[PDB]
Amino acid sequence: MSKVPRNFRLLEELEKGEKGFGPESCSYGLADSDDITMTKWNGTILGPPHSNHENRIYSLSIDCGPNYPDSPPKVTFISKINLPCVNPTTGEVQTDFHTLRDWKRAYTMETLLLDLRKEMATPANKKLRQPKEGETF
Amino acid sequence: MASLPKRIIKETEKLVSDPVPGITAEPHDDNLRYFQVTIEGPEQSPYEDGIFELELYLPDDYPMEAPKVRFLTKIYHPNIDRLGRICLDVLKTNWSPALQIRTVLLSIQALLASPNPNDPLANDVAEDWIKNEQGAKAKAREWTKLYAKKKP
Repeated sequence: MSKVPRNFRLLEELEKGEKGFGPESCSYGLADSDDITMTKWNGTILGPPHSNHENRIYSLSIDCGPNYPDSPPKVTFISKINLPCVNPTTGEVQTDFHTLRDWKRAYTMETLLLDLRKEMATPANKKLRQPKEGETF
Repeated sequence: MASLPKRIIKETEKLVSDPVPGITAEPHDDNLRYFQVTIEGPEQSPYEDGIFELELYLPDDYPMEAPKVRFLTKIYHPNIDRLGRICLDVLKTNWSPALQIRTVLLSIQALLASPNPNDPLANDVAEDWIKNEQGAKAKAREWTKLYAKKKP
């Protein structure tokens, strides 16, 4: 019926950050400030407290392809992390991760970053050993 | 939640039957609120040799809410940013349901003809326009050649 196309959906996501809205714990913008297609995005997750992620930040690349948001983006950590849904040699978030596996058009990059941060904060994950800050995949 | 408003249907038809000069606008076959647009660079401007691609979208509350529009062609202009976003009063503070899609497109066309670096969107481009106007205009003409479709 009434579908906002890819490019204007991406503009909506961009302008939400530019207006100061969004969660405190993660953020995202363009990886290339002059990418008119707005394919490659860059995200930041603040590590959850009381965990081996505390006071750490994680940088990620998010690739919003031509069928986004009907299809999920592709997500690759830049910052090295020990997290079961993150492939340990490529940093790619595995497609069986629930947000991607069950991706719905309503989901945004915000949804995805918040779900990743929640995954970091589970009892089983918060105690994993982490690599040195500054290491990248 | 319904069929396309008649207001939009008629505007769409008239954009073809009674086109505005140097401008084309037609919806995507699979999304009738989403328009492919072209605007010719105005004569006697740095853009004059090019045809520029734009895209426009009609929000659900149109015409009470303004269309959304931006350039897909990369363009060097103080009031157009590196994503193609346009700083236009008619799209914000001066929008009215008395205006039309063709109003917006004409207003973009006139903006190409009268850049305003003193109220800028791309501050880097505006700075160049202010400190080296002839150099900035040359760069806009170069980018027209590099990125815009060539007029016949």
